[PDB]
Amino acid sequence: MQSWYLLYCKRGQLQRAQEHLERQAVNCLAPMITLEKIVRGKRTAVSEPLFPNYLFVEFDPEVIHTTTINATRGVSHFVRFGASPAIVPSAVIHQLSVYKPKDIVDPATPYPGDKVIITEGAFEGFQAIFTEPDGEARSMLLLNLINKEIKHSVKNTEFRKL
Amino acid sequence: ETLRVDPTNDRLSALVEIYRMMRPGEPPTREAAESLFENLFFSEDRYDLS
Amino acid sequence: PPDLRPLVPLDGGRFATSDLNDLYRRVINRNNRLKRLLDLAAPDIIVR
RNA sequence: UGGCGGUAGCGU
DNA sequence: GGAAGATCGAAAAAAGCACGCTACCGCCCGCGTGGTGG
DNA sequence: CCACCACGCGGGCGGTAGCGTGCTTTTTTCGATCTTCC
Repeated sequence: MQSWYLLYCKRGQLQRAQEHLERQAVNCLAPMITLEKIVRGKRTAVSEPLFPNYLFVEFDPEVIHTTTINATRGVSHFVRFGASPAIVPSAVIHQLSVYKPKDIVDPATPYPGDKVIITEGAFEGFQAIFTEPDGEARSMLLLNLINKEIKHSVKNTEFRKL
Repeated sequence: ETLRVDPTNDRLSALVEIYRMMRPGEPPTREAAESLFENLFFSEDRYDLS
Repeated sequence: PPDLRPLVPLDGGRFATSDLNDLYRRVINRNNRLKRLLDLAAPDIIVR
């Protein structure tokens, strides 16, 4: 009788919504993947939810009504196609359970030997090659001069991705 | 004549119909319908005749 | 063109964003999110 | 020194 | 004698609601998150 | 160690629901009869 639903949650409130739904005694699921991020200047590895702002909740409407899940202090709404809320088949849940990926993540790609555009500092608007993360604050690029490119480490916030 | 037109013939059917009319797009359940009807009119929280 | 949706200065360090700029920002954000989601091979329900 | 939303007012 | 055209009223959705002018008020993304100075 | 000056991703807002609510005219659709037949 228990069934699965897709839930769209508010921005930056997935953990609180998940805790509340656990307090509602319903099953919760959200993919979790760790990776390196810029983190406003510190290229550190943290865990972000795959398919952000999406939760998969297993429960029974007869036991606990849908509107209770809708207004559980952190749930933006139900992902609904038509009048009734959408029902996700168990095959998708089974696939997501064994879903163990490895991805690069596009906007956090200061990878070694990768093209990066510097738009600040003495090398503003210049294309260079990230080649190794020097510590955390000041990543290291082959800064491009008119003659050639030279090893140099400058602040992470100076350059963005091409 | 209105009773003849009315298709519902029981309290549960009437509650389901009024719940569907009040909140479309949600699964009609007896508990939710009865709670909605009770809280709509006979509850002091959001209904209050001055 | 930008001049048809200008950001008039507010002489207070802020700018008055027009509704067109906000709508374009919404469209750009949603398009980027959809591209990222389809790049990650999201399930059918999420993609829809 | 640019826009709107609300309010009030003038002439019809 | 059941299916397709008629129609028929009943309901639902869209667009409009004068012109100039003047003055004041309020705002010009909000919010969870973060770093820094008193 | 606590108040307050940025900040950068989302979107109805807020809440373990509900909020709406004193117009007229024109156009479109739809259930319900109907009706008319092949």
